[PDB]
Amino acid sequence: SEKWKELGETFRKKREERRITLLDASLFTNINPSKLKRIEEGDLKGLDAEVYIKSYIKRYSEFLELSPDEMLKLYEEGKEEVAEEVE
Amino acid sequence: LRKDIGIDLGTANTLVFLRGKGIVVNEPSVIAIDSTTGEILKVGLEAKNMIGKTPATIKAIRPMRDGVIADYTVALVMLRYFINKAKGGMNLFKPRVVIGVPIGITDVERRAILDAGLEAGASKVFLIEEPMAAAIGSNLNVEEPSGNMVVDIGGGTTEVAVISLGSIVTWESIRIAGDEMDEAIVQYVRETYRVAIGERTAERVKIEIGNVFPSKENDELETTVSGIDLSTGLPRKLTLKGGEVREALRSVVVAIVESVRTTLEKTPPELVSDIIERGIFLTGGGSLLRGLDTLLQKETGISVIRSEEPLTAVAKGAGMVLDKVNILKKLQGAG
Repeated sequence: SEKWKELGETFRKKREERRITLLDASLFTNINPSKLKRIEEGDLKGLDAEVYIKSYIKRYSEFLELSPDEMLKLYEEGKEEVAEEVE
Repeated sequence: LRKDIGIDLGTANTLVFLRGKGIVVNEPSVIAIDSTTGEILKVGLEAKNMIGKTPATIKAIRPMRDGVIADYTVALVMLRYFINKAKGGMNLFKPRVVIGVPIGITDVERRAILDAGLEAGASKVFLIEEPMAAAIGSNLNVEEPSGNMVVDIGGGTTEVAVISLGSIVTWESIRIAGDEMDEAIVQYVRETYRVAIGERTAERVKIEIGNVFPSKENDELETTVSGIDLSTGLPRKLTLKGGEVREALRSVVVAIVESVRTTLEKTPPELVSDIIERGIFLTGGGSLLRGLDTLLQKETGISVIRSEEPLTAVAKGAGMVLDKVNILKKLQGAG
């Protein structure tokens, strides 16, 4: 959750470090600027099935200079961060 | 009745999912009978074992020849074995059983498995095509109207299915998938060195250094295996490099690719757009070839997702499904 926010924050920050618009990004990874936006503001709750959310993350990260693993790791801390927050 | 189980009958290992527990069974799909009487001796792992100790006093029977059931009496017996190891022993109720079937299957082949299961001990049995079970086991929403594409490569058959609205809309099944991989390794070894290796070794070579994509990394994977020199009858020992092996494996896999590509083409465009966005879900024990994901991508242009649990997905689905009444009430029944 907070870790998701920091997730999308790294994505946003790393994309902008280049002449890359959301819409350019979506053309190179067949994502949808809509979905990428959400990812960047850290809002993943119902974006899609978990299996597919973890694949956008992989794909985005591979498209930017990012470490896919350090990014999925965050996504997963993020999940346990809502988990722990339940009961 | 009391416990609910999903079975993924495979031509390699059978997996049994128990609800409330998990995969409670992963044992090889083999019965060992004595080479003389025809006395069914052991089933499962107990049979993989004594087949390696005493192969000369035993006939090994693998009930699922290709995709479906050949030796129905042997099946019956195997079936009865797994439902029982899964049941628990301390359990004494007939369980509810959902078994995974291949997509292209005649009702006759269907009637059979339903019966077998019922005899094997199930109080009630359902069927479900292996891919729908997989999709359900990974938590894709198959009820949703967005296209999904699963590619289940087993050992017997590679299946390519488009799911949309709790249903399959397009599919392809072909008989090349992992045993044809092992097979290519054996042949390669035979024809380049004059050495004979066999099933279990083929399978381990495939695991340690198999690949279908070039790269400094894959080319320096090595392994050593032992076989018999076909010229001297003597035991040799080779060291195989991931890079000699790739040539052979690619040939085999080209045909799985073609199957995926051939599917996308006859897919309804609206769903293709969803699949190009989400990716192809690559699952199954057959699928664990280094670079297979990468090769599929390069060759169809859609991204490829690997299941986090490639071996247990169908079973978990076959069990997951006994809650999903809306998808349940659609499955063929007996009991």
